[PDB]
Amino acid sequence: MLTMKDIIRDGHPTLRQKAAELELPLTKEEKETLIAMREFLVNSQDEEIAKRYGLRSGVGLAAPQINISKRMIAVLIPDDGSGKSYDYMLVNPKIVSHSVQEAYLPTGEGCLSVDDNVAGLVHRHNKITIKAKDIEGNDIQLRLKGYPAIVFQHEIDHLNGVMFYDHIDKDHPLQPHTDAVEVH
Ligand SMILES: [Zn+2]
Repeated sequence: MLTMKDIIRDGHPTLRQKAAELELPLTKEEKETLIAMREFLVNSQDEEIAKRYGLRSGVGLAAPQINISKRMIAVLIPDDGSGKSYDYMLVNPKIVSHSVQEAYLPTGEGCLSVDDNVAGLVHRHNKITIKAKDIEGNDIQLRLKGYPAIVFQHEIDHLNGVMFYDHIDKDHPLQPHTDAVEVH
């Protein structure tokens, strides 16, 4: 199983590189890796398991975070009471279209690759449409909004060597952009 010791931290060169496109079909190893990435999220969200292995809870993970420069991500967002949940392992995910209007989490964002918290709003697109392949090479096209849209953009950013704090304004980190959607 993957644990915190597999998660590389801010400063590691791989986090700033541009992950390489995956050739389909994925190799056996690449599939096992993607499955392990999702499994890590599962474990991180289980109170008992996370405690036992000292895992930091999270809803997204990108291959670069475990030092694998490949364009693969895993997103595991639990039911928000709305009945909506997101359990996706994506290969070569790409935002094909998006809203002009932005959105942001009121408390900012966090990342397992960044040990300490960083204050500041991270404005992203409120709505996005992503096209990707799934673990078996089949086609997936997602229409996301709000929180999940923010999570996927955060993960895709990892594939381009972009960290969440790159989006935080230095002078006015907590000042919301006019007309931006505060995601509750
Ligand atoms: Zn992250």
